[PDB]
Amino acid sequence: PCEELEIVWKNIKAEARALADCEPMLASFYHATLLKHENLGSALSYMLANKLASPIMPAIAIREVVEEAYAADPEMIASAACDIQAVRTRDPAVDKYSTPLLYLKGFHALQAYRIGHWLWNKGRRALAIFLQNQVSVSFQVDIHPAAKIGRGIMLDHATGIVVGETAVIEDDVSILQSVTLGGTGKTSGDRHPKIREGVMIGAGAKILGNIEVGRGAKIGAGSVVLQPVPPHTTAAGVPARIVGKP
Amino acid sequence: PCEELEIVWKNIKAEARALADCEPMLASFYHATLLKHENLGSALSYMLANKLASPIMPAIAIREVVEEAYAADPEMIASAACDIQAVRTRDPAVDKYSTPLLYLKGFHALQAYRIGHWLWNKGRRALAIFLQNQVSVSFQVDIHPAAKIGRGIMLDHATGIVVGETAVIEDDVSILQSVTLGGTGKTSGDRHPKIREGVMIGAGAKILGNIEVGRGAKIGAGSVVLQPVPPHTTAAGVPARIVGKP
Amino acid sequence: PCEELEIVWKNIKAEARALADCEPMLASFYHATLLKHENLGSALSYMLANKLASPIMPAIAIREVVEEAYAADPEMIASAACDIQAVRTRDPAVDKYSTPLLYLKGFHALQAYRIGHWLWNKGRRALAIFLQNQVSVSFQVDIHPAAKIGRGIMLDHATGIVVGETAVIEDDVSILQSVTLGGTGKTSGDRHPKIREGVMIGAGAKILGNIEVGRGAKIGAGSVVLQPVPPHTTAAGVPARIVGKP
Amino acid sequence: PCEELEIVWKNIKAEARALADCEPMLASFYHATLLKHENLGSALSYMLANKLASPIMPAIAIREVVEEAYAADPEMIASAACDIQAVRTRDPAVDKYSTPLLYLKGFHALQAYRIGHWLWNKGRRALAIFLQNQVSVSFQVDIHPAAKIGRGIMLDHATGIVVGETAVIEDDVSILQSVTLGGTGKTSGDRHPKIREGVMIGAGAKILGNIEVGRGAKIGAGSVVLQPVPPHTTAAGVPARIVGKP
Amino acid sequence: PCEELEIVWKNIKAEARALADCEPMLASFYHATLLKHENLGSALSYMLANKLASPIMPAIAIREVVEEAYAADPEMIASAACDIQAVRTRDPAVDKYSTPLLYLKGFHALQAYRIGHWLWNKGRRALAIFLQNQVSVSFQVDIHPAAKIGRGIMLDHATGIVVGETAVIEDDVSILQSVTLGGTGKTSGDRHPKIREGVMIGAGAKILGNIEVGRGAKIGAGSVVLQPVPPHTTAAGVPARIVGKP
Amino acid sequence: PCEELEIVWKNIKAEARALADCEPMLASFYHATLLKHENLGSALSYMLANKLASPIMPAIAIREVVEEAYAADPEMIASAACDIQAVRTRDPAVDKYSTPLLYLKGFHALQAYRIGHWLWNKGRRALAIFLQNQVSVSFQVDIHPAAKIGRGIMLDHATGIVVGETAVIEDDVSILQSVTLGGTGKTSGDRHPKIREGVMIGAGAKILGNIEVGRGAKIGAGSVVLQPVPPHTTAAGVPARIVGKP
Ligand SMILES: CCCCOC(=O)c1cc(O)c(O)c(O)c1
Ligand SMILES: CCCCOC(=O)c1cc(O)c(O)c(O)c1
Ligand SMILES: CCCCOC(=O)c1cc(O)c(O)c(O)c1
Ligand SMILES: CCCCOC(=O)c1cc(O)c(O)c(O)c1
Ligand SMILES: CCCCOC(=O)c1cc(O)c(O)c(O)c1
Ligand SMILES: CCCCOC(=O)c1cc(O)c(O)c(O)c1
Repeated sequence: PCEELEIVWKNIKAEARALADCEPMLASFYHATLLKHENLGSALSYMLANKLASPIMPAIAIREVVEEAYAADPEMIASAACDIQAVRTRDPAVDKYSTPLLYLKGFHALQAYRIGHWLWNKGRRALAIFLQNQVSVSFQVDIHPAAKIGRGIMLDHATGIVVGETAVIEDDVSILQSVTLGGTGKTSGDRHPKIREGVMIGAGAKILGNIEVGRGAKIGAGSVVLQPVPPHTTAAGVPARIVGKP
Repeated sequence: PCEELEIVWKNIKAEARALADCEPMLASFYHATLLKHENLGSALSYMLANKLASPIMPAIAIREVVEEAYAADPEMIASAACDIQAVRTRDPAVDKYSTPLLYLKGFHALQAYRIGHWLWNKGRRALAIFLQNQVSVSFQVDIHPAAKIGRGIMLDHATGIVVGETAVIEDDVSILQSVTLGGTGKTSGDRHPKIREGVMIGAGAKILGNIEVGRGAKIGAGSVVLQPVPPHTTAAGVPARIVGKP
Repeated sequence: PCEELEIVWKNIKAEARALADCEPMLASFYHATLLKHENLGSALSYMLANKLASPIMPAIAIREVVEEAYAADPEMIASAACDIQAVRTRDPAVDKYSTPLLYLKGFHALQAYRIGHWLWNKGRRALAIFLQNQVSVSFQVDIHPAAKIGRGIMLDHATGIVVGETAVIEDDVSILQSVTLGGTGKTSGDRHPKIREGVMIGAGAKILGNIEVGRGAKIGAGSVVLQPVPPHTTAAGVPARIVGKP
Repeated sequence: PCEELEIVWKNIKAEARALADCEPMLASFYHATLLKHENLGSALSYMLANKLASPIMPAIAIREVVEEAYAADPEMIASAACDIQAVRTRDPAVDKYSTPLLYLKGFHALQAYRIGHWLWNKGRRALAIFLQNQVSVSFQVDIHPAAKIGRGIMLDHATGIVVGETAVIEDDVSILQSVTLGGTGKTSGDRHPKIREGVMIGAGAKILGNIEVGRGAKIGAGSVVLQPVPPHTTAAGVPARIVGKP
Repeated sequence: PCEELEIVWKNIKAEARALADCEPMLASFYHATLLKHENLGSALSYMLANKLASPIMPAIAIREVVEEAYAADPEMIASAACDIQAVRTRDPAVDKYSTPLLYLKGFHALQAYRIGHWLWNKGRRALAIFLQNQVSVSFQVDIHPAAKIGRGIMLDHATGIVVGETAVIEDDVSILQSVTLGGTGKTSGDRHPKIREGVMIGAGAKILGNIEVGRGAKIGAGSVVLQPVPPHTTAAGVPARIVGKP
Repeated sequence: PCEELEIVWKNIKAEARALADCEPMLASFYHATLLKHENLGSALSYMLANKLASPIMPAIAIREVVEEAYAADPEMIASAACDIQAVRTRDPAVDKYSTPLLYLKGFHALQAYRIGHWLWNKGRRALAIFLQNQVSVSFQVDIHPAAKIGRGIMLDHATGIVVGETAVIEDDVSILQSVTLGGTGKTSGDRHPKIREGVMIGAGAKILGNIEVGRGAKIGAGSVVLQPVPPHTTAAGVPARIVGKP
């Protein structure tokens, strides 16, 4: 259910032009990050390259990797725009389209994941794994690039999120800080959770194993979910049990 | 119960001079970070600017902003001094006044919050939100700048701390790593906790909603607090219940 | 049960030469990080120096400190090699010896701890504490340098790990994201856990106090362990109780 | 008399692959500068961006500008290849096609001039003048972007070269360190020299005013040329007079 | 004959605002370098700090020093404004007040000299000599900070300019690239030239010893001046002799 | 005739300890550049690595190259100390042993040349040529690494110095800014000057061809020397003729 990419971009530029006027200390930042770019794809590649840069691998090098991915699969940029909207609609602290793009590390991590996922599915595993782990240090989100994640995702606050190799996260999911989608121990093969559409996961929840969390479900903060959660229910506790409906 | 600013500074400088002599590898660091500065405010702005610097906004620009805030509200520097003492008095590993200022990302994150809170209350929201989110990536602490936080606060270890827009933290509070002061929903308006004076919050505790944690209470590690906690009580478990007295 | 250092290194170079051919965008990274170095110690000091570098302390300065430590206690490099193997044998996502060394922040943090532990035991506490806290910001692991940690350790994902001053972690232990090995409150002296050989600690587990976790035990994700756990037992829940055996 | 671009590039990659094997310390440099790039244009934009980067304008931003220029006028890349050959054929110290491209600041400055000249002729004077003056600090060559400069040029050693706004330098010219192509004083309009094809200019020669230096002439080191020099003549002295023929 | 500081600044800001609109690629640069600053002094300190920054001493540290000098002697900022006008009025390529301030290393070197001269006259010689020599590597101009230099000075192109300890340069002087105001020996005491008001010095001129160059004189490019030059005379050649009148 | 290396080092450290006390703004710089190092070799490698660092090749990488050269030929460090003394004795503006080491780009260029010369004579031509050209951009001195240069050399001011492949510079030579020791045109084989012991070369002199400048001779500023200069004479003019004795 996402608004048009080109429409979110225009909104973003309009907000930024206006914001640059009312805060002179950030005008340079708004121009470099948003206003000089012709499209959302180019602003995204610039941002990720600058934020992921290190002595190990410079921004100029990261950018050409991201630009190649976006040139080959421009739907990733459309997913970014859907992710921007997800935050704006769901987070009461965020009114502007430009806010997630500019500032939120969960959003940034989610878009870096898309690049890593594109690389991994092309067999460019080394580069995907390089990026995954540079994202873990820079944005404190560790998503394996083989995980299958949809669009309209919000990674709220985001610090300490861990998502495993064989996880699936469907559209419109909201995930808070310190959520693990992980295994049951020294396990192998299909071993990580399947999070269905519209699920919200509270802070510090651990969802472990190849188990379903059904569509529209709510996972309580600090839960340890070891069995499947039916659609449209609230699961909570250690271990998690059904405590209501959302 | 907080001693004078000029006095902690003199102590800090005394410690640094002596430390520079016994560790030649750190002498340059002690001089740049502390000894060439004429006051704590100057040392704080330098440190925050250096640690928050990135490709997207340099140390030289961040320092200007911090210096402006400290010039307009120098009580923020007095709060920093109380925060240094808090760590020295409560953390048994730390015995020197210079230690929180030099090394501890919780202390730095708390002082960065103060600048953001000053900016936010001046209507300079873009800059406060920029700082909040750079603090999140740099020190792994995500405090909304509209949160109202007192002095004599310890953020022990600090990684993964998240504090919401409408939270309150009174004086002399101690918070550990991975503590969330968050919402219950999908919530709007006044929706985050009220942590009263002298409260201690254990590692990984989630305190959710507009609920009081009474003064002198102890929140257990890994707790999920969903109802108010009376003063001078120990609350623990998922969900939290009264388990005793400090 | 460790493969010899020199064999690990030879395999590392073999993998990297082959990987550099199949991914041109990372060839420079592989040559700088691995292929130009004559031994594992050289590569580790270069990597740690580059990854911990900041405005307050440059790579060139950090490298000198790490090289000194490795010259005085070369067994730290053998511990690194055991740690590489640990990840390779236990993590189904990792097949190559080069992977932990190149990418995993848990591995990097563990090797940085070794340098800090060496400095701390030489009485060079300032420098040990500088490194501890730079590792906290860069890799999001906070290990006090006085903690005693063996070899064959895996810090899986690693973000939010906190280990206290008087903790002990024996050989072949596996620790996940957001694990605290901490105290029970306003405590002093021997106050942190003793983790025995082959223990596995799930995501977000808090182990509090000077309590033992016995040989080969398994701590559940999200547990709050307040009493000792007997060997070869699975403990879980808030608070943790015995739920089975691995 | 220029070898084709694609043949130059193929030779460049061949040399670099071989050189990377025989010097491990530079393998990373060769892969980043040359071997990861699909064509000479890509390598030139990367090199210019990295070498001109500063706090005021990063590599990532400079690269976009250079890539745009090269996309709109790919003949600039063919001029670069002619310039590489010029140095290789004329400089007895240089045997490899890769050498000018990798190391020589005169070559780099010449290619930066081309980008500036392209911007200047598009009316993008601010950006042309930014580049001119960044080239002056980085490579110590100050060429006004309105100067008209051909191909097969060698700027040997290059430091202190100054070329004025209305200068012309035809094909196959060789210029040494500290050469000024300048005016006669407080002047205006067409006021700088016209250097014709195959001219050789010695170290420290000043050529002043809108005067011609004819085809195949030789200007002596330390000369002050104030009148025109006929073709195929050697001019030298202060002021310069005819002393022979090359 | 030098117009007001507040007026040149207002012009500079007017130019920058307009220029930012017609070149989106430089808008960030215009905002960081000029538009976010409240006065010329602030813009100058920022620029000098950014351009002189290096591994050995960061922008944030250099800015403090420059700000202290400008606070103690704000006439240095008025001299900068006269120097901007000098270039605008004398260099036919330059028509905007913002151009010398933004781009011209001769202008920057001259303003860095003023800070060094202030430091030197305060007995802070180490810092003046540090700055002199960082200016030499960054802007390729080497002025001893004890040299006495007036205002309305143009250092045109500027590369390789060298001015000695006991030199004097009065108001309204124009100096080109590779000009040396040096000694004759193996000399001691008062040993460098006295350049009087309105003198013009051509490219590569060497003026050696404690000799006068009289007011309004013109020194020819490539000259070696060893005896005094009377006012309003043109001196040229090796060695220099009187050749006419301006 | 050089003082002992170990004696100059002690002097250097004594000066620096004292200077760090009287200038707090530079204490960090004195500690990082001099006071933390155990010997002159280690301070030199640190300095050259920091000053030559770029996006292209980091300080950490440059340092290991310089350390290897110094470990294999420690006489290079003794030549450095002789060079420090040369400046102190010959330059009236320099009293302290620490001054050349800290600040003078000519001294730095001379020591980088020694590293390049060591590499070139080991057949490591690529790395020697990398360094030569990084020195040309950073210190504005371009010395071919095959040139044979003695000790007790002063490169005064140094900007624009160019020395060719087959040049020789004997002990105790003084060379000023913009001196070229170059060829006669498109020449080959032994083609650059032979500068004998104790020669001083004035600013902007061009000495061209395989010609001798005899011991103790003085070359005038701005001369063009095309024929041999007998020992103990002063040569000057364009072209140079014998004008006296020193
Ligand atoms: C024991 C019940 C714990 C309940 O946790 C939540 O209801 C909860 C709170 C939130 O802020 C969420 O975002 C969430 O998904 C669940
Ligand atoms: C299940 C009983 C709760 C256990 O957690 C604590 O007692 C606790 C609380 C705190 O605020 C701490 O700082 C702590 O170290 C332990
Ligand atoms: C019984 C409630 C939670 C149990 O959690 C686990 O079984 C667990 C423990 C571990 O050490 C793991 O690595 C894991 O993935 C799950
Ligand atoms: C007759 C006085 C100086 C002559 O200088 C040269 O012959 C000269 C000219 C050039 O173009 C060169 O490249 C050179 O090396 C010498
Ligand atoms: C040999 C006659 C001297 C030639 O040099 C100049 O006339 C000259 C002097 C200057 O001060 C200039 O700025 C210039 O462009 C030419
Ligand atoms: C025409 C005579 C020119 C004389 O140039 C010099 O005497 C001279 C001056 C200096 O400062 C030097 O260092 C030098 O070697 C020569």
